[PDB]
Parts: sequence; C-alpha cells; structure tokens
Amino acid sequence: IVGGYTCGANTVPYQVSLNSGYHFCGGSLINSQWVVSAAHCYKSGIQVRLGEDNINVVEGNEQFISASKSIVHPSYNSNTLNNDIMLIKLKSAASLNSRVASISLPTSCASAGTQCLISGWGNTKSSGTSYPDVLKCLKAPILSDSSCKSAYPGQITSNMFCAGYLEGGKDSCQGDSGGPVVCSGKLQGIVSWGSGCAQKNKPGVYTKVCNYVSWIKQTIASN
Ligand SMILES: [Ca+2]
Repeated sequence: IVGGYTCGANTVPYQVSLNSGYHFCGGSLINSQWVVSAAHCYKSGIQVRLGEDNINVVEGNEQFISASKSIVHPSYNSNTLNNDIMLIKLKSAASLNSRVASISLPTSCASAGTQCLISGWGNTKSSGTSYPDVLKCLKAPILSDSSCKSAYPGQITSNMFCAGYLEGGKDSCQGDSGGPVVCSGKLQGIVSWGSGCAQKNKPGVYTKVCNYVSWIKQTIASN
C-alpha cells in the first residue's frame, strides 16, 4: 500500500496472510473454513495466517492453519487476468472472535463513488522498495467504468473495476495481491493488477467479487 496509513492491530479482522515460508499474498476470510484470494496467487504448500498484525513477530492473536484444497476459477486467464479469483479451504475451522472475523459477501454490486477500504502488507514506495511489517490501510473510491477503460484501453473486462486516484500517489502495490476491498461492510473486490504503483492515470485494478457470488456459494456447498 502506497500513501496509506497504519491500520492498527486487528482492526481488519477478515484480513489474512498467505505464507509459503514468507508472506507472498493477502486474502479474506469469508467463513470459518474458507478464504478468497487472487488466482494469480496460486501455489502449492500454502499456510494461511489469521489474526496477524506484525507478520514478523508472534503477538498473541494469530492462528496458523494449513490449506487442504485450492480451487482456481474455472475460466482464469493468466495472460489477461480475467477471472482473477480463487478459493482456499482450511484443514480445520478458524476460531472466530472480535480479532478474527469473516466478511460478508455482497448481495449487490457497488457503484462508482462508493468509498472502500483496501489493506495489505505490500510495498509502500512507488519507486524503490520498502516492505512494511504491520498492516497498512487505504480509503479509496470506486472509479467509473469509463475512466477505468480510458486508463487501460483494451484491458478492462466486465469482471474488473478500478479504484483509487487518477492523480496518483495512493494505490496498492506488489504484495498486496489477493487482498480485500471492502465497501459498506461487504467484500467487493480483490487486489489484482496495475501498471506500476501509484502512477498518474494508472489506478489499481480489482476483481469484481459481486460477479462471482453464485460460484463461490455453490463451490463452498459441495467441497
Ligand atoms: Ca504476528
């Protein structure tokens, strides 16, 4: 997260860290045994880390649970990043409390102008690299479908929306991938891709979760 703020320990209780020896992606807890992330975060040997603030220090509210199964969306296209979503089932159910909680799935798609909260442990600098150890937050609006398509000609599908600032300065970045975009208490997006970070006229692009509610629900009900 570039140009964000320090969230505060456990103020984003649905945020998860995916770990394969090191943090490599974010995700969101949607019930006691399932995590949603980006399909481009796929790999084998994932451990899901819940209740994290400082990802380098054991602070007392963590739960570490291995993944038992990962399901990449059936139509994921790694070249275009269309359908950039994936579900991960946990080996055992998480213990839900005030600091580890699920986030509701949306019943309707959010409109442009809606203010959202984006969070992650990604790079905080638009040139160079500095990776934070504690969770960073960003308030950003959803941008109009027309300004999004004008920023990225030929690359935006109906499964994507843009959020952020056309002036630049504030954005998600490398290592925020797979993390949540939450608007009015509902999971509306997944950190997917961008052109660099926080560059002028290049806002971040996010997977449009409201398009996938039926697939998520049916997948969970049968796995
Ligand atoms: Ca920790």
